[PDB]
Amino acid sequence: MREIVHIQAGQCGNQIGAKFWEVISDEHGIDPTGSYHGDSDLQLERINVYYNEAKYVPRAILVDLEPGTMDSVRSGPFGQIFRPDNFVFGQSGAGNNWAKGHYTEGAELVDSVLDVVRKESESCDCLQGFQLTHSLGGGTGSGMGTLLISKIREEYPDRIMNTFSVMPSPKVSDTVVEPYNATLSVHQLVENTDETYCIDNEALYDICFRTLKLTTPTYGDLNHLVSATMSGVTTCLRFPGQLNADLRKLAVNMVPFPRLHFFMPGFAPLTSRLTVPELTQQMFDSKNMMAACDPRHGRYLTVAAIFRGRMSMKEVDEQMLNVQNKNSSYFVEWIPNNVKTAVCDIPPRGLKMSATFIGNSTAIQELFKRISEQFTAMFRRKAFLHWYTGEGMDEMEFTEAESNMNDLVSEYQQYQDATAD
Amino acid sequence: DLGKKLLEAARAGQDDEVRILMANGADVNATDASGLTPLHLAATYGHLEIVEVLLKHGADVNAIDIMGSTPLHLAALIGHLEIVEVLLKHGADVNAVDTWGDTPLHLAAIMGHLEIVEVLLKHGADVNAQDKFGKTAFDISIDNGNEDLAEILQK
Amino acid sequence: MRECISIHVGQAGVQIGNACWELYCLEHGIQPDGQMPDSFNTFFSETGAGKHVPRAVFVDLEPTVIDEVRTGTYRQLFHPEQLITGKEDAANNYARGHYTIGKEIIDLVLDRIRKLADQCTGLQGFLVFHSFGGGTGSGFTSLLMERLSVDYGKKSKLEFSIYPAPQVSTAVVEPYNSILTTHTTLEHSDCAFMVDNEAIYDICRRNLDIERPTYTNLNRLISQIVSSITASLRFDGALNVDLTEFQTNLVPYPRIHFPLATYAPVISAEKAYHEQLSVAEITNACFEPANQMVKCDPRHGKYMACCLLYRGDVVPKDVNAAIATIKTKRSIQFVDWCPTGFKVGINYQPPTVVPGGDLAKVQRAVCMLSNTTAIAEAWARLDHKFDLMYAKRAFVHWYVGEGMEEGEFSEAREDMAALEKDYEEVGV
Ligand SMILES: Nc1nc2c(ncn2[C@@H]2O[C@H](COP(=O)(O)OP(=O)(O)OP(=O)(O)O)[C@@H](O)[C@H]2O)c(=O)[nH]1
Ligand SMILES: Nc1nc2c(ncn2[C@@H]2O[C@H](COP(=O)(O)OP(=O)(O)O)[C@@H](O)[C@H]2O)c(=O)[nH]1
Ligand SMILES: [Mg+2]
Repeated sequence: MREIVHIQAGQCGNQIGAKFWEVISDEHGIDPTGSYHGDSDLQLERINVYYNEAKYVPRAILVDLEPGTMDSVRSGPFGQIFRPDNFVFGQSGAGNNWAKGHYTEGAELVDSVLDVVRKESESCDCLQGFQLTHSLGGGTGSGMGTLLISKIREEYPDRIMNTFSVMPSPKVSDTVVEPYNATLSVHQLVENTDETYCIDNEALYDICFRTLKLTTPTYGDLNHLVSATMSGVTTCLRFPGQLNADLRKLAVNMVPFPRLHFFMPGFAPLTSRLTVPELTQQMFDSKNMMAACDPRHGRYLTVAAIFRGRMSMKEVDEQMLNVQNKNSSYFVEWIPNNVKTAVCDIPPRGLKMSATFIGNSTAIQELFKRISEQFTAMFRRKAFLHWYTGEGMDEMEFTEAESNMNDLVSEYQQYQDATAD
Repeated sequence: DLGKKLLEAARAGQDDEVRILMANGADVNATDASGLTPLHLAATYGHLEIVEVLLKHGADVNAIDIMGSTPLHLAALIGHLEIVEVLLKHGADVNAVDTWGDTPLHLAAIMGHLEIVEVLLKHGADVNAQDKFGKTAFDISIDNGNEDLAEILQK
Repeated sequence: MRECISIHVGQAGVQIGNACWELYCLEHGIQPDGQMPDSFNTFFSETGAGKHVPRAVFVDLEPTVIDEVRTGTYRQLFHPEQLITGKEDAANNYARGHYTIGKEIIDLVLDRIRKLADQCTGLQGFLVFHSFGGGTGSGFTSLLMERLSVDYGKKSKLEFSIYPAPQVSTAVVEPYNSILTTHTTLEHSDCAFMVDNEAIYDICRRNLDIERPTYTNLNRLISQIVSSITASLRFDGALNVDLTEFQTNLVPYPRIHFPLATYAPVISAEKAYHEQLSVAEITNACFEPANQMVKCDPRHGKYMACCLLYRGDVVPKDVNAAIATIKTKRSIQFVDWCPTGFKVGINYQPPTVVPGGDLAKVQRAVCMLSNTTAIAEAWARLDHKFDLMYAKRAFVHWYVGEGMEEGEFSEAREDMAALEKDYEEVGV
């Protein structure tokens, strides 16, 4: 289990993807030309996980139906680090239409993308699997991203499929077709991914506005929270360790039921562009969650907590046992020892102390119900269905997508009310 | 049939075709198979100038389709603020109730159209109106954790 | 000779193996390259050039742990072909270890074991080191044990098995792996020494004053106990002279083959001038729960066998007097069908401590091996965690998708339920 192949699709996928590469490159001492200029041996030990050694080159494929995003990424600080042949771009975008992404424009580009994936996978010694960054609210990332997921799963069934999926909110974009796009996508994520990090624009906006007191949050403000989260949740894959060291061991510890693989990430401290008990309480606080759900409204099936920086392990162990013993009623009693803790010595950029939380909580049903209520409000009035049905799609796909997401909500509620007895 | 052509021109935002069709006797209150009128379609698709033209020439501002949707429900659902305002200026029933028990306030609340919610409340939207599941717009805001909306709904 | 082959499976098995061979080398005067300026021939072959090579195999489904053996202090001790690695591990999944990943290296492992077995004139059998919790330690061990039973029908197989503790666990599914491996290995193992990581952790904290024990700390303590158990095999002892005699002395019936190990004295290396404990004192320490390798309460259970393995400056008459005192203690009850007695082994060499270790050198030490019904409490704890998850079928999909049928969970659990009844029937 060594190489991960990263795919970034659509505007959001590429923007959060570019930030992910900038952040982990600085952590691993890789400069914008691929040269290593760090001063720690731990930085290079597991560099093969995300980088090909040419000089280090990201094992990243950049996809979009809109060419403008090629230039945007290339113009960025680490833009020239990516392999030029790994940029697979179309001419006519998807216009926020899932059907254009999944069936028409996206279907025409998908084979050129799979050719590049194949080339990157055949060069891997022991391919762990795939990491996809995308939004669910648009057309490319959602429609073409889920098409790519389906085609990769059929060609690489033995590999782990992991996504960083950004959920739409009226607070950030407010284009009323986003609930359709997102519902049609969750349908695909439930069946074809092993693990999904739910990055909710509702939560990112609320953190920026209410906690960080940013009057008008930008995508840069939201993406600062996303990049800190992506760095945090991939620490165990990128540095030596014994807990959740690869995608499969992470899945086996975090996923008790195959469809309930949507994680609520959290991070402390929250900052705009700290002791061990503070890190521990903030990590578990609703205000620090990247999914707009209150964990105290459900129960934790499983949890992974990653602490970063120089700190007392006996203090981390005491504070972690304290939260479970104090708040016993929020962790399912029928999954014994369901909270696992890691500590990485290397801290993130600009901080001495940090903590990342990955929860598989039944409270994530609040996110799915919010999307479902918006989907249903729109679908009941059949608003703009023609835009989808005229792009190689059927109306029954809407009813099946609605039904699959409400069954997902029902499954979470089943385990929230379950008792050991 | 000019009725079908007017319905399509109102939906497509074809201002000059709406004008020519009306000049040839097109029924301003024509209905499609589901009971939607040119005003419902212009309101749904955000065509403010066509909304105004239809209302100046006898369009029923409170017409209902088969599901009980009025143009105001659809402008509130889609989030067309200026259209909501024109419709209310022309006598739109702020508390019209569709077949799901929804009022324009419920739809603007669900979709997070906060400015529209404020206008509807200013024009007398019923905070006690319950949908078929017993939920008011305030219940929707509490149940979905929308704190900005819950504050707005409480003024 | 009367050779014994040691097999180390998965991270825990390999790392404990490293600590054991390190200690054996020091006990026998062997250097890390196999040279020395014999009784230990049971455990080491001798090449034409005077090199003493462990009769040992190390196997892991990923290379990280075995790569450290290949580049560390003992890089030249082992036969390089007896350090075997795959690329992709079992992901804490018994099914991957036993079925989908393990089946890719099993033939190589058996062919490499055969090469060691062909250098033996009178192979006694195998000592197998592994965790219960890991995918490899659980699944690959059970696959290997099944294959060794077919390929070496008359050879004894002894296990050193690491029982999981939440303080150092890396997987939620370790109770599943534990029960699955216990079910599938039970018929193929003649005697198994369980080591509860929580018991070892507590000893390190309470006796060695180590606030946060590492695997290196736990493993050097475990190796001291393993050495006490295997010393008879390596020093031509009068008790437990061969693998068959472990079964005769400790296992009255094939299934209840889990003896409890208790070891004393464990003293911190910072206490270099501690007053030495007598034979009576260290023997009394064998009935104190704090010194047990498995957390359980022998005072509530019944004994089916008991053997005392002494090391160092130990006079037989002092052992006999200490045993007579022990025999007049209300808390030691033997089953009515076994001779109510204690077998004795004495090895006169001073107990050895490793440079880099946490233990003080002592003049005399003892390891008691007792087959007590109290160890059933360790099975009951594992079975309870298994039942909580299995009732909701939590994590079962990971196993069914890796070459295992769902029916194997309930078959393994009912065999554990039959094991709990076996203990309850032997002593009440
Ligand atoms: N005492 C001790 N326990 C260990 C050691 N390494 C791991 N463990 C324990 O073994 C269990 C985990 O199994 P491992 O041996 O690491 O796993 P594995 O056999 O390599 O299997 P996979 O990695 O799943 O392929 C847990 O209960 C750990 O606490 C060690 O060196 N010493
Ligand atoms: N957090 C975040 N959300 C974004 C970003 N760019 C777009 N989005 C969201 O993504 C959705 C629109 O999809 P987008 O990626 O632009 O369309 P695509 O190019 O067709 O995949 C909406 O929910 C936007 O709010 C970004 O940089 N960060
Ligand atoms: Mg391992």
